[PDB]
Amino acid sequence: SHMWIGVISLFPEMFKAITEFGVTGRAVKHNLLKVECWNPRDFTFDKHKTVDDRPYGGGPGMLMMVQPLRDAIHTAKAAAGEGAKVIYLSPQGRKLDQGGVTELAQNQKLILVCGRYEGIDERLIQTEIDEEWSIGDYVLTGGELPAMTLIDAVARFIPGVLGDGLLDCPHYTRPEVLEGLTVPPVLMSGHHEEIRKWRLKQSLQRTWLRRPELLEGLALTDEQRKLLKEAQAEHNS
Amino acid sequence: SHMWIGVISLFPEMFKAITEFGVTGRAVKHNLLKVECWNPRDFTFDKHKTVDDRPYGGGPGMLMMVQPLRDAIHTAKAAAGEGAKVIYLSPQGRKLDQGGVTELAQNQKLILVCGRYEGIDERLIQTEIDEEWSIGDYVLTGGELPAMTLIDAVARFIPGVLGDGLLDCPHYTRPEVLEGLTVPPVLMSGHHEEIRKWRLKQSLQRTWLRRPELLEGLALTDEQRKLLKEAQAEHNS
Ligand SMILES: COc1ccc(C(=O)n2ncnc2N)cc1
Ligand SMILES: COc1ccc(C(=O)n2ncnc2N)cc1
Repeated sequence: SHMWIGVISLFPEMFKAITEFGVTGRAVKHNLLKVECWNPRDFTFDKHKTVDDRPYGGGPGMLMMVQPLRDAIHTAKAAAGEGAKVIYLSPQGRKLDQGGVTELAQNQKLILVCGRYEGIDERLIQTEIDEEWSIGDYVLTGGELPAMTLIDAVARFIPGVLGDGLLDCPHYTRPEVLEGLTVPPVLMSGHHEEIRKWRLKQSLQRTWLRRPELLEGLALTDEQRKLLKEAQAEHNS
Repeated sequence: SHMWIGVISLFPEMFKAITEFGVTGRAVKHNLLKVECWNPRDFTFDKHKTVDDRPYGGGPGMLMMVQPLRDAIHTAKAAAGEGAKVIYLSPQGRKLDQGGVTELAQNQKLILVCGRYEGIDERLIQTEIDEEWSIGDYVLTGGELPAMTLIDAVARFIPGVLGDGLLDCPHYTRPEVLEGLTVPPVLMSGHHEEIRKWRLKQSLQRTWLRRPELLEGLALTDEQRKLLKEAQAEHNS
């Protein structure tokens, strides 16, 4: 009924974007979702609060310094108590999709470690991280946007937060005519079953035209096979 | 040398997460990146500033109301002047990867439209949007985190913002021994060519073990073929 997410980040104020606004902001205010951040800079001891360090072997960039990051992670783990899964966000991780969101959402506690600079020491991944997850095959400046993405996606599964393999159907609202384009008459018919079938058929058609590989992974129902065949025949004029 | 990004969002304060922090915050402060937000709520005229509307055909949710959203988009387009590409973020869009980031980054101006609720009227996509892009196959509560993700990814290509198909290699920094785990000696050798080859070989090995489909899409160099063959022979003990 409740999810707790610990976050380790050099920029914890970024997480206001999900804790103060919208559906996820409401979830936090209503105690359905709790997001708690620890900043490695607070675990430094030198006068200039150093949180990066030079990579062995040379190279352009810097890495996160091990001692402050490690101490922040340990503090988060102590706060979480038993049973928290520790996740490092990176492009080398398991690719996130909705199946994986649904899996992650089964956890009552997560700790999310956000890398900065060129990333974190490999031995910390070995000794502190349970799983690595990627939000997609593109490179970002840090792990915070992937962590927020993951939080937002799992939050949708917490009961009370909100009020099947296919792409969504098109949606229409007022006015009935917009730049000469009319709303499909079936949607104004009030025929609930025709509307259901139209929506399903559109989703099948859109998945086939835009993401046909997604169909290969589905066991279509008899009704879905029929509506898809119909959509494909109509497309073939 | 400069990128301008117009944003249409009901929660423009979320974009502080990228405009006030880190590498992207520095890019904004130094005028390399400009992010400008318009909020549909500011284009409403009724007393309670309504920005949602009921979907034709029924259904659980709401859609963004057309008139305020449309007016916000028109205002952003007027601000952009000629040549801005207008992007709607959604799971029905083209899947973002680094090739697509590099393509988007060729644009001097982008306008990013962030959906909320169940999304936006299909006729607005037809009449106002140039391209739809997805950051991945998972469902979020709105388009803002995908828009920020996209901004962060393209920002890395603006000259001055920062100081090949494979996953990254492991990275190490101090201490030389951490929980009994030592830094690989090659990285402490100072032999720049051995270090280069070790890194490349690790990237090839990691891509093969974690994401083998990514290799099928590459024309490996002779050196890469060799190091991959070596890594695969060592794995086969
Ligand atoms: C410097 O630390 C990091 C930089 C980038 C990413 C990143 O890009 N991720 N993470 C998950 N999925 C993606 N794409 C992660 C960490
Ligand atoms: C209600 O409006 C929206 C809800 C979700 C998304 C979304 O999830 N996106 N967008 C790009 N890539 C992904 N995954 C977009 C709009």
